[PDB]
This record gives sequence, structure tokens and C-alpha cells, in this order.
Amino acid sequence: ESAQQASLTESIPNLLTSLQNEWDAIMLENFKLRST
Amino acid sequence: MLCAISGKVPRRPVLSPKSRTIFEKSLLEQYVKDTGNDPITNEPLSIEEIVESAQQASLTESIPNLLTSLQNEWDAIMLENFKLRSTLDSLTKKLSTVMYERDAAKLVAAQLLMEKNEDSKDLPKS
Amino acid sequence: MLCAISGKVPRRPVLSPKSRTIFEKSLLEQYVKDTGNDPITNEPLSIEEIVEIAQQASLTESIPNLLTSLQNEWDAIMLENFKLRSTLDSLTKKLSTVMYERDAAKLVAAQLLMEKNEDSKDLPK
Amino acid sequence: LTPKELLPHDSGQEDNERSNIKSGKQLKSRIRKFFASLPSPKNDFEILSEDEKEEDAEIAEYEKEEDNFIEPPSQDAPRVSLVAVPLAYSTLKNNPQSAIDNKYNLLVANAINKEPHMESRMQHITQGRTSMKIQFKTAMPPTEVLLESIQSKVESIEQLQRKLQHVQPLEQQNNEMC
Amino acid sequence: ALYTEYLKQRNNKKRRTPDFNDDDDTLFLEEYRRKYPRIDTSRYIPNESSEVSLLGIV
Repeated sequence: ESAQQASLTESIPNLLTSLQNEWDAIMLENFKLRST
Repeated sequence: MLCAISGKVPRRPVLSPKSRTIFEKSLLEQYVKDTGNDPITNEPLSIEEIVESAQQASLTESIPNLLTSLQNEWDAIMLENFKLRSTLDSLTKKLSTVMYERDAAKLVAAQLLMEKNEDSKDLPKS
Repeated sequence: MLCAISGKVPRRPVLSPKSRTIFEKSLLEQYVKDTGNDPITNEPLSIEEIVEIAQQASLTESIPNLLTSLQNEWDAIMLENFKLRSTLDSLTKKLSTVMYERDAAKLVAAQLLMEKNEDSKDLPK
Repeated sequence: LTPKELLPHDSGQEDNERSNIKSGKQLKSRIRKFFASLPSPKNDFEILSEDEKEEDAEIAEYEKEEDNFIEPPSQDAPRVSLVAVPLAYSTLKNNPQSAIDNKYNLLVANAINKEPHMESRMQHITQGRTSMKIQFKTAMPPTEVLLESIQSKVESIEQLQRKLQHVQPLEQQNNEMC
Repeated sequence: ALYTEYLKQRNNKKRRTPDFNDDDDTLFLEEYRRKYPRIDTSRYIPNESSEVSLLGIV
């Protein structure tokens, strides 16, 4: 055997808008990678 | 970002495989040529042991950091419930003693309104 | 089986030595970094005092439904937290109304005993 | 007999003793820890203890000062209240269990009235409309004070993130050509 | 299947939709809005305390 990520000022979106975009970008990329 | 030996910004970082710590190459090489050791834990370390693929990465921003974010949301909300549960066992314990001393005193108030009216009933008839 | 801070089934439990209570490592550390005390007994305890002390995996059902399941559980937990707070402020409020009538009744007892003392003087004459 | 700065210290100690008797004997609940004035609710609750409820309602309106204040000739109490507290304590394992059982019945009654609710619905949305007024104006102030400072350094962040996606794309074609 | 169809699973935007003078399930919705605003003000209060400094170090 520190990293800092500044959370956005408009942080509801972590449940709705951020979480859908993470599982969209996971889904579309790997399928495009199988196409690759 | 820093070198643990000097404190400067290392321009050639190498990480040791005995105590994980980012050392500058020209500094740690002189430490190894002095004695064959790692400066933090004083374990044995050689020059070939110190080391400076295909999956592309992106910067750590607000999936994994989003899952660790919702841990912080809920572990803080769990402490918020304890501020409530510990305050509830103080107000209800005080309510049990207040309602008991109210139930024990109202029997005395019911007897004093009897006795002060009975003494007024006794004295005026005489 | 239950951490006595959040009530979760602890995945890295730690026990306090000043009071017999198995806590979770993450939740007890946040309390000690706030104030150097034990949440149950309010005794002076530190992070080095903790001694780091059944795992059964959930297998929900036979993925888009699991998104709306998580949405419902955070929706319910936010309401199961809110309802337990307004209950606390109203039981403290209704305790306050008992404290005024407790102190007001023991002042009414002062004039009632005076009427009994005035009557005992008149009965003797 | 020659007093110097002693009668001033004695007058200050006598004034400190008189303030300690007035602060303690003012009210038991008001001095310890924590209401709107309503003479209509005292008139409606007359039909209860039906004598002591009107004694405690007039005591609550007097200590708080559509509100008229009348009698602060109530609370010289400090010796009569001490005899009244000691006489009531004498009239008051078995008593500890009867208080814990009644506290569990009141806790079950508090959990049943809350469960039935989840008139009253119009007040909660108006408290939310007060919150949505207060918090979101505080949010829009904290966002725009941040966005004047963060969106400048977001562009410092995001355009340097875009340098990584070109440094990675130049790295793969060079490693392929190597 | 989601990538082949190109369709995304819908999230719950009901908390934006809520309206006054509605039934008991929507009373749960407006109290949900109160808990979200108190959390949002708490989250905004941490960012203000941190200052840009936190955006600067990243």
C-alpha cells in the first residue's frame, strides 16, 4: 500500500442527472468498443 | 506532487516497492548509493527496485467518485439521526418525570380544594 | 449485529473501551474528530482507544428497475428522517407546556393553603 | 471605624444577591430552556382541568410579556415555593417501572399519530414555500458567488482536461509508430 | 440492450413536478422537497467554507 474533486455548485442532480449520464456513458462506450 | 525526502516538486518521480512513497529519482538514488535502504521505513531497497498501459484514463471528477460521494451523504445523515435519538431519550425521560410529578401533585391539589372548602363549610355553619 | 450510531450491519466494526459498545470505524471516527468523546456515555475516548473488531450478501432478484428502487429508498429514508425530527420538536414543545402548568399549580397551592390557614384560625376562635 | 471602597463593594454584593433572587424566582420554565398569545384558545379550552387550565393559561400570558398583560403581582415567591416543593415531594423500584411503562405507551401514541398523517397539508407546503424562498435565494447567491470564481477555474480545469485527451491520442499513434 | 436501442432508462423527476393543495402521497412529495432543500443548503455551506482554494488545488 490525496486526490481532490471539487463538487459542482449545482450539486437531486446527483440522483437524477449525474447518475444517468454515468450509466449512459458506460453503456454507449463499451458498445462502441465492441463495434471497434 | 512532493518528494518526501526534500519537500520540493520532483521533476523525475520514482516510486519504491517497499514503502510506497513518491521520491525524486536523483535524490533517492543518492540515498540508495549511501546505504541500500528506503528512507521512510528503513527496509532494504535497491536501484532496480525503484521504478519510475493501454486503457486511457480521465481525470478524477465529481462513477467511482459518485459512489463514494453517496457514502458521505448517508454516513453524515446517519449521524444526524443520532443527534435526534439521543435528544429524544432526554426529553422523554424528562417528560416521564414531569408527568409523574404532575400526577403526584394533582392528587394533593384535589385534597386541598376539598380541605379548604370543607373548613369553609365547617366554620360558616357554626 | 447493529452499530449503535446508524444501525447498519457493520462491515468494519470497532469497539470502544470506555463503554461497552461496538461501533463502525467510519462513524465513530467522525464523532471523535468533532469532540473527543463517546456518543453513548460521554466519556473521554480517543481514536487509538478503539479496538477493531456474519457477512451475508444480498441477492435482490433476477437493472433499470434497480435504478428506480434506489430512487425510492433515498426518497423513503429522507421522509423517515424528516418525520422523526418534527416528532422530536413537538414532544419537547408539549413537555414545555407541562413545565409551565407544573410551576403554575404549585403557586395555586400557595393560596389554597392560605385559605386553610385562615380557616384554622377561625375554627379555633 | 473607617470604611473605604467597602460600602461600594457591599452595595454591589447586595445588588448581586438581589438579582440572584429575582432571576431564580421569575419562572421555572422560562429560565431553564424553551408561543403565540391567544385569548380565544383560553376561552375555548374553558369547557379539561377546568380550573387549573385557566390558571396556567393566565400564567403563560403574564410571563410572555391581541395580547393584554395584567398581573406581575405573582412571582417574593422564593420562600413559599421552596416549602411547596418540599411538601409535594414528601407526598410523592415500583414507581420507576410505572414511569417507564407509561413512557412507552406515550411513545407508541407519538408514533401512531405521525404514521397516520404521512388543512394540515396546506401549512407544510407554505413552510416549504418559505424554505424555497429562503434557501434557494441563499443557493443562488452561493452559486453565483461561486460561479463568478469557479466557472473561470472550471474553464481552467476543463480545457486542461481537453489537453489530456489530445496528449493521450498523440501517445498511442507514436507508440504504434515506435 | 440500452446501447443498441440507444434509449436511456428514465429517472424520477417527480420532485420538480410537485404542486400545492394535493393528496397524501403528494404531501410526502412536498416534505421530500423540504429535506432536499435543507441538504442543498448544507452542501452549499461546505463549498462556501472551502472557498475556491479547493477548486484551486485540484
